[PDB]
This record gives sequence, C-alpha cells and structure tokens, in this order.
Amino acid sequence: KVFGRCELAAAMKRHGLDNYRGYSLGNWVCAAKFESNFNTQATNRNTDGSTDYGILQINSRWWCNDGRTPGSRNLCNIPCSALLSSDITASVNCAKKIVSDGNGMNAWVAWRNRCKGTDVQAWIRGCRL
Ligand SMILES: [Cl-]
Ligand SMILES: [Cl-]
Ligand SMILES: [Cl-]
Ligand SMILES: [Tb+3]
Repeated sequence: KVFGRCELAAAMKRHGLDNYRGYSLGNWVCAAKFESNFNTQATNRNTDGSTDYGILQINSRWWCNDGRTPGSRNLCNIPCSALLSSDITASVNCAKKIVSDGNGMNAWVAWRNRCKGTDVQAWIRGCRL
C-alpha cells in the first residue's frame, strides 16, 4: 500500500507514534517519506546482506527475521514480511522499540540526513488530525 501523507499521519497517530519518545508526528511522517516514499512494500538490500523493510525501512540485522541475514537478531519478534503489510501496526510497534534505544530517531539514516532540524511540522500541515 502507498499511503497518502495525511492518511499515514492519521494511521501513525492512532497507533500512538505521535510524540512517542518526544518525536512529534511530523518527524515520523518525514522519516516514512524518505525511507519508503510511503510505500509499505518497500525493500532495500544493504551491503552487509541484511534487508530494510516497510514504511520505516526496518533492518533484518537486528529487528526482524527474514531467514537470510546470518548472525542477526529478531528483537521485534516478527517475520520481516509483517513489516510490508497494508496494516502498519507491526512497523509502528517495532519502530517504538527502535526509537527507545539510546540513539532515538538517528537510527533512521534518512531521518538524520533529511528530516532532523527541518520544519517537520510541514509534513502534517493541512491534515485533519
Ligand atoms: Cl537470519
Ligand atoms: Cl520469522
Ligand atoms: Cl531522543
Ligand atoms: Tb542498542
């Protein structure tokens, strides 16, 4: 599923991401924009053999099991395929675990390089929320 901007903001808000670990909704929508272009089916293979999955490009090295990332962990206790669903629940629950680690949203390279420090509220501007 390719969400619309305001559609994703509303789904994230319902799933409790808004102000989760002090990160306003605009930060999450901005991160999704640059990680996946709002596409739940987005996948990207990394140089180390791990793969990033879903709207927030969550990595198999630590967070989900895909069966082909040797020596990896599955800290969200899910198959990586669950992160590709039209239903964003698994991606949101897993993102909450990631952002609770010591690095916050800097875990998302696109957020650090393209959202961090910007007017992230522009990403939820005009949305009925
Ligand atoms: Cl594996
Ligand atoms: Cl699994
Ligand atoms: Cl933080
Ligand atoms: Tb850690």
